[PDB]
Amino acid sequence: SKFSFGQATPRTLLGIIRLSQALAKLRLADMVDIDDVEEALRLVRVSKESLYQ
Amino acid sequence: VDDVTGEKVREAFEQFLEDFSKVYRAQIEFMKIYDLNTIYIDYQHLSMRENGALAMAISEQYYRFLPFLQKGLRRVVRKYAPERVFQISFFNLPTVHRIRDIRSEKIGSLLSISGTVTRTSEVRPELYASFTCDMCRAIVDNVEQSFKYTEPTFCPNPSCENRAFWTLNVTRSFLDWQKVRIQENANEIPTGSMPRTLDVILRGDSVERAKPGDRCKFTGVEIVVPYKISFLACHVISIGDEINELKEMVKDEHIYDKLVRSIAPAVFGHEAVKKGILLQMLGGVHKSTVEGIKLRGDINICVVGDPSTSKSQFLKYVVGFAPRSVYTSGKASSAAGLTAAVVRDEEGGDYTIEAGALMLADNGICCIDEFDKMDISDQVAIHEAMEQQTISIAKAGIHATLNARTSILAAANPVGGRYNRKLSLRGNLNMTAPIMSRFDLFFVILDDCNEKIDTELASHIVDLHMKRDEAIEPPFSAEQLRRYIKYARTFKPILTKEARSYLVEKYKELRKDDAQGFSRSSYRITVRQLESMIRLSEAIARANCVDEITPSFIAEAYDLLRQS
Amino acid sequence: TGRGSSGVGLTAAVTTDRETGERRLEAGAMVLADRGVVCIDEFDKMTDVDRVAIHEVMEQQTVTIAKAGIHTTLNARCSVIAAANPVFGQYDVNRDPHQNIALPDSLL
Amino acid sequence: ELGTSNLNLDARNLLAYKQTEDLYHQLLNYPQEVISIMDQTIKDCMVSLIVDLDEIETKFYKVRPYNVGSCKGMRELNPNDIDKLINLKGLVLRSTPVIPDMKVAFFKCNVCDHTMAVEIDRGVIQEPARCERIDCNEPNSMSLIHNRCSFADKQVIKLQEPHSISLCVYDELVDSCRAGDRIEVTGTFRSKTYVDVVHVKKVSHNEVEEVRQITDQDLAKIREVAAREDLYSLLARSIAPSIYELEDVKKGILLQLFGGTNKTFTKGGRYRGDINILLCGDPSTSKSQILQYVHKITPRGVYTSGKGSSAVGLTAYITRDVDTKQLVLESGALVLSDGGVCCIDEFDKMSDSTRSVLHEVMEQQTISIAKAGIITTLNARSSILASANPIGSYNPNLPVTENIDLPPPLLSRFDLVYLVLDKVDEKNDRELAKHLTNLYLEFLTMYISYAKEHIHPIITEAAKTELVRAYVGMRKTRQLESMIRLAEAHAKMKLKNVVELEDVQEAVRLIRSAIKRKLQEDLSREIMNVLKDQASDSMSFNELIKQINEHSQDRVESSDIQEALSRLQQEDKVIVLGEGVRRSVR
Amino acid sequence: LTRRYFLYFKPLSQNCARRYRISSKPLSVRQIKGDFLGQLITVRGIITRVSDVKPAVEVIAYTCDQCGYEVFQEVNSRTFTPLSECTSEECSQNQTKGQLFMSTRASKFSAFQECKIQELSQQVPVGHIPRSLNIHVNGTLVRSLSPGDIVDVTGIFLLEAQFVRQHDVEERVMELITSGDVYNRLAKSIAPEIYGNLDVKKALLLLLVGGVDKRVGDGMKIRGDINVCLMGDPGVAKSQLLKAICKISPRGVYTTGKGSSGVGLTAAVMKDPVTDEMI
Repeated sequence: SKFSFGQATPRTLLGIIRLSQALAKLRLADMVDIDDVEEALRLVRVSKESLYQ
Repeated sequence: VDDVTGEKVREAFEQFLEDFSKVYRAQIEFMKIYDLNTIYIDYQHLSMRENGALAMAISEQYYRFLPFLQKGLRRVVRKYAPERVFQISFFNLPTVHRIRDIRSEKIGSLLSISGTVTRTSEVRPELYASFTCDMCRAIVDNVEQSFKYTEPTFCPNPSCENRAFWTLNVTRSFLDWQKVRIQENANEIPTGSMPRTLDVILRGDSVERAKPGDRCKFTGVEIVVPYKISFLACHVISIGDEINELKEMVKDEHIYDKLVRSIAPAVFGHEAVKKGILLQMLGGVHKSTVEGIKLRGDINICVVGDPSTSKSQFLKYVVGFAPRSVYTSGKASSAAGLTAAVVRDEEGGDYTIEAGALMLADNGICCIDEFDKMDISDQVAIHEAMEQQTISIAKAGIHATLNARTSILAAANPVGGRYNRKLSLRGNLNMTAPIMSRFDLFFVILDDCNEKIDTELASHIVDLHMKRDEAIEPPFSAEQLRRYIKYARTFKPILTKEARSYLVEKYKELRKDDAQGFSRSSYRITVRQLESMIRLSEAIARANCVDEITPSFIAEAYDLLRQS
Repeated sequence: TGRGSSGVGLTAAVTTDRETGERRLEAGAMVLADRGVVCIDEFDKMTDVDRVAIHEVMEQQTVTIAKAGIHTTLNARCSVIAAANPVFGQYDVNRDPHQNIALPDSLL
Repeated sequence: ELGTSNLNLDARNLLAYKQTEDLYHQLLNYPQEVISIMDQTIKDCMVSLIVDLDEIETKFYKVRPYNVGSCKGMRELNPNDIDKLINLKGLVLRSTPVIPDMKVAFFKCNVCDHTMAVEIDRGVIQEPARCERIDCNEPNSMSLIHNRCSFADKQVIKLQEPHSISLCVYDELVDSCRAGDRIEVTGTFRSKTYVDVVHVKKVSHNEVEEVRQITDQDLAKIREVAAREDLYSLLARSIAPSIYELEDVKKGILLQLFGGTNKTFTKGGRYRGDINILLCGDPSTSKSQILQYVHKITPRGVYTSGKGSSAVGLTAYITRDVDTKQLVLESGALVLSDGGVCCIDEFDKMSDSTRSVLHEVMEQQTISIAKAGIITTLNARSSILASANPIGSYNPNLPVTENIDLPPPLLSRFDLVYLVLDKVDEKNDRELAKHLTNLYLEFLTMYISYAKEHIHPIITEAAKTELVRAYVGMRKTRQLESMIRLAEAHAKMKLKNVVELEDVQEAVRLIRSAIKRKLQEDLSREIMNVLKDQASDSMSFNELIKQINEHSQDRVESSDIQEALSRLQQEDKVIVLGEGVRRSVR
Repeated sequence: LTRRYFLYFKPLSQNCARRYRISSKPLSVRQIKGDFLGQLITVRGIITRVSDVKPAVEVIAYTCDQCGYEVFQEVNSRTFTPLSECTSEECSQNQTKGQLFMSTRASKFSAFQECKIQELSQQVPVGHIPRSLNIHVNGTLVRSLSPGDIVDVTGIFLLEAQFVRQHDVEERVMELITSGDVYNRLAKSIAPEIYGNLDVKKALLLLLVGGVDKRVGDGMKIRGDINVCLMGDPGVAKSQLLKAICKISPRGVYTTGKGSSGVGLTAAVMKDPVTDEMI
């Protein structure tokens, strides 16, 4: 619709995986927890949430 | 070593020209009034003296013996006759050499080069030129012309500070010079090789006799250009059990029925299209007049219908079988792309006109695939080329017109692809009326589901898909068909009075169908369809090899026109 | 004048030599005045090369030149006074105030 | 007796001989001296055989050694290998015109009628300032004439060995080597570096390797793996294990690189087993992956892309060489890839002027250039692999022939199309994400090269009946020509020499699974209406939108309206214009 | 003339320099001082311009048919002249001075290659630009220099290279960790001269940290990188965040839209002013 833009791609899923790996790398951990994916999805949704303002 | 041999060969050449009254003395006596001095000497007529040894010694040292030959010619015309330029041309060599057999062992010798002209240049004034010095009023007249044309080695007054440099003049001196492009012929190209082209220079009055887009044969001298190996021509010409098979093939009665199924053995069905393609190849008389103008004596064939048919297969056959056949894709063409393209200021020199697809392969079939996706400019150029037989090119100040006689094989498609029966040919073909005209025959092909011939067509398609089957086997090969086409081409038949008296009633019978029409009728009938059936009459007379046509063979052409 | 500079602009002119050392430089107009003011009339006739140069020396006040032998930068803390004219020749209040300047938004 | 002065010598025979092992180890480092003394010894042993002498006393004979071992091209040619014999195997791409070289020099004087002939001494001409002192003295009166000088043939030839080496041929070997052939060549490596050819091999009981060498145990493994039933899917799974199934698409690219059968006539006919494929549908899937993977499989192919490859870049062209200051006939991308595949992405964004050359290579497989300097038809034997995108951004409410924005007869001439649409749902994309994270949790080319060069399958008449009916289902000739090449490629894999009846069944399933109105109708309907009610005058954009949302129902959004309108007009299903002005189609 | 081998050198490391208690220090091209022309130097830097391998002669061999004594002359400069006059030991005591010819086989050549070393990004001073320097290599080292890398070149300075190679702190990382909320502190620490936008610059923090490059080990490599767009209206600062990211991160290069950008994003060709070749 009117406020829409693009669609979900597998490269965005790979970028979400890469951002979760970067968040786990910033915490200096050997494993990826549940806290990184929920931060990355919040990041990619608030990256487009400013259009409603 | 040739300084004492040149006077002896000059004496031998003038003895050859003096002792024969050969036709050379009357040729000089004829040109005495016109003073052109562009003589023609046959090499076959020169090959009999000194048991051919005079011809073999001149034949390798031609550039080293050429001023002695022109001095001997000058002395014999100075003694037999009272602004002086000379041109000696040699012709009719017994061996025809290709462009791929040129080596460096024939540098400076004479050679016969045959091929096709690709491009032509403008005529230019060549120098051949007084030189002034900037220190005094000295002048010179002994000029060199090939190379080193700026530095003469002598002055009449040796008292000078610099004896080397001089200054040229454009006042006291200068004729036509041309540079054309010759290329390898299509029948003698090696397998996988490229048709290598070369530039040939030409002087004297041998210029503007070579038409662009024709097979030509030159005779000249191999001269190197800084290096590159160019050529200099002096003569121009527009060239381009067997009878036991031909006399056996003209005495039977079922030849035409095998000819209509042997002109395209790879196509199943479509006898009318094969009839028009077979009668397209050979035409009739073009000079049938008393006024003095040539007429359109050729056959124009255009194929239309739904896509995915076998109508392009004929297109792929003509070009693989007819030697005088040029094929174009239509979309990869233009007005200059089809007739004559021009280069625009490339490599330092001026403009050069390259020959396109049109005016090539005269009295042959030019086949254009996808005729309706072309532009308006090339289609009105085709209409200008069909309205008059000659074609005119006006570019860069020069105007040049030339003779052209080609038959158009136009493959077209509708605006929607599928051919609908409910309307005329004009609204479905989508092209204007003057370019729709001057077309002798239209072939409409419609397809549907008719299993009895469809299963045979699909079986022929799958039986063709194997290594060289006999499923597309004709009753006789193309080996006698090529000489039969040539023998029927040189026939020139003459129509009769009974055929004309039946033809006027047949034209009245064909025009009677226009009355209460719009059922079994789709186009108008005027003088053009009458001209089409008149041109098909001599084509069927040539195909049946009869000198005087009977109206029964024109009845099949009437039925062919009724079938369309 | 804003148009007519022999070099590449009013900074970093032509570099050539004929003596023993085959390298020589040249100073422009903006590199001479280091604390004063410079005035450019006919701003719309000034080309893009000097526009890229004043895009860089506006709020940074330094000019960097990457030559074959010279790879240094220098201070350009000066103040510019530009005078321009429209491309239409005349201007009134009823016309829009953005397209009449005929300059980019970065220069505004 | 026939006059052939050339002698072809095999060096391997000099290698295995008991007495000449010291000669083979002497000619590899110094060929220029041994060829010059071999010319004297061959004439001496020939006159010893004679003891016809009136012509062999002045005749010269040479030796062309070619039987030497292989080398690693120009990469192994180190500077210790200068002036040594070397052999290169490859293909030539460009043949320059013949240049002349001076053998003797002519010297014409301006005075005293004395001409002087001198010879070349390996590159330098001794110009005499003196003027033959028995005759009169002159300090600088001397000229040079080019037309009386004797010349020899020379030619520089471009060779693709990937590197491009400039080799140079001389007299009696000119016009024997030209672009288009697999040529073994041998000569002396010189120094910019070049190779001075002593022999060429235009043709090919020996162990000269032709194809990629296989053994008997590998052939037994190929025969044992070719007898299984699931090989038809095994290969389609082993061609790309990093991505998903794509059965029809992977099976098509597998049999596309299998090729088929290329049969010809003696003089005027040729046919190649080939399929030109096109891909269209939903984006962001493995398309580019494939477009790269195949470039990593074939040994010949170019990655041409969008508007960056025009008509001067696709086919051959002419330019200027900076290394020799001459004209260079540079090879084009369609003739650089003569054999193998060629990958094109963004087919819809490509121009219409360069579509005419691919219109000939669809089934004609030829390039016919008729321009300034060149009138040449040439081979275009490669197969295209093109990835395209639809109009907009997929729409199942629109037909397939209008959604991808292309002409229909050129697409009818396409051998294979591929609907690679996603149509996202459950249980298919979950496995997709699981397989992409499963690697985040922690023989084929030999068989293909053996099958492509060892099997020539024939299409018998026994598979006639099932083909006719497979054609009429699409008819209720390009499809028939595509399916016979598809059936012979089905016969190409699984080691078969005769085609079978079951093999076309799957082929057709292939082309039936590879391809699997209200709006515009109402649209036109209304257009017609407002035309009628306009006394045929134009329908307005506004009134259009108005009645079209007005009759409300199926919700025609003015944007959608704009789109379909655009479609019909562009379809010339409509003819209209203006900014905020709408005109009814005519 | 009979040199079968090629002689090269390599310096000592710092580990052998601290042991037994300089000669091999990592030198900049701004740290050359002029007076180091003739010392062995180890320079660190990126390589942008490389040339093709070409055979350069060292000694020219001339052969004669009159005497047989082949002579050899030694060249040192870029150019030379042909010695057409015979300087043999037999033609000095003779009236005849017969022609000499050259041999491309007995002459000793060398695989010569020129390269342009550039100054490192964080080693250049404030405001200065990374100027270049020329390195002339010969012999077997000719294929050890592939462009697009960081190298340490040890050689004499006329640059004739001899050997090439390629690639307190714990308290500084533990005091940054122990303060608590490491991610938000490192987010709000970079670029504090702007207002807010912790999310955009938080993703810029994840952008410059990069991520993990994944290799399947079967001939397929995927990206382990992020690419961030900043689409905005004017009024908020955009070049400041970009400049702070390029100033904090190493090897950050500021680009532009128009200008020489068409040749500033690809490799073009030009004529060298020091020699007759295209680079």
